[PDB]
Amino acid sequence: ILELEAERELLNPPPSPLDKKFEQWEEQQAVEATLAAMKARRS
Amino acid sequence: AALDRGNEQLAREALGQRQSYQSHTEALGKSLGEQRALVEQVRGQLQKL
Amino acid sequence: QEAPEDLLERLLGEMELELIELRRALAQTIATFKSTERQRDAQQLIAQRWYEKAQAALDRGNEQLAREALGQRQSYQSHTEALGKSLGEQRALVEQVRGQLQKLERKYLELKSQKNLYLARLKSAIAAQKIEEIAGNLDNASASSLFERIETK
Amino acid sequence: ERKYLELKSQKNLYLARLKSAIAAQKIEEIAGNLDNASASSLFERIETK
Amino acid sequence: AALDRGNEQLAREALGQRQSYQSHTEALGKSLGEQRALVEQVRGQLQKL
Repeated sequence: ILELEAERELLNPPPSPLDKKFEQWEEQQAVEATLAAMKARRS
Repeated sequence: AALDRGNEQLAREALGQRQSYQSHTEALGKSLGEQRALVEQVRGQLQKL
Repeated sequence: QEAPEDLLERLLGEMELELIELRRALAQTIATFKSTERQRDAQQLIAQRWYEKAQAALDRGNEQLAREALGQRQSYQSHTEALGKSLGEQRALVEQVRGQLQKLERKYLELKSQKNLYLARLKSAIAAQKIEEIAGNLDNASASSLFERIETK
Repeated sequence: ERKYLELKSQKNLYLARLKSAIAAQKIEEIAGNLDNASASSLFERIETK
Repeated sequence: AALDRGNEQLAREALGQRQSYQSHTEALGKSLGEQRALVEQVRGQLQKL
């Protein structure tokens, strides 16, 4: 199983943590920024 | 309605849940706009022909 | 000699075979790497349990039981440290080789682009003279073979 | 018993590295055959043709 | 957007990441401009012929 599983990962290059951070942080910006309007507009 | 009554915790989860489709939404919206020119382009191809 | 232009496909066809062969080979490397990672985890756990058995051992002022366990425990620790160093070592090599292929992969595809281009230019040139050689055969200065011959006839 | 199993682990590792290296030159030897400096066998020959 | 909010560290990595393609970009852009004359040149070759 380990033999097969790793091979699939090779053919599916996982993204770098930078995009993970950017996506995660941008999600933090997105969630808060999207929420920022909510807490302000729907105050 | 989630954040009403000062219960933002419920709203927090929903909006985070909501964008899950938004990410999908934007991907499609761009794609559909793309296809319009091609279908537009080909129509004149036949019409001219 | 065989037309080297034909070999381009055979050579690159020969080229492609090794990439996957490397591809499978590299994955085999990682599978071993993970296996060792798991194996270390078990050994530290039994030491962790021995640590937990030793943890409760000295309670109630019964250190004699704890004495044996901890001496027993390190038996795996000695093994533990040996593996931990080894696994850290292998990471750079697997890291190193990946860039080796990754860099190579770009090169092959990048290289492959020019192949057809010269082939295209080659087909352009080959006929470029074939078309014109007959033109000189009808250039009409007796450098041609028929036109003046026809004229003389 | 520990020694044999412990020894056996490294076997494939060198084999793996061996397979890495064997192709490492096989891939590149042809690269020099197309390095395009007349060190290659065809590219400049094609260019001259 | 990276350097916004005074978070330049994120921007630092991206731009360094970005040029990786720029180096590739410039290489291609020069190459494509080169090919245009040749395809242009050959067309007149046939057209004249």
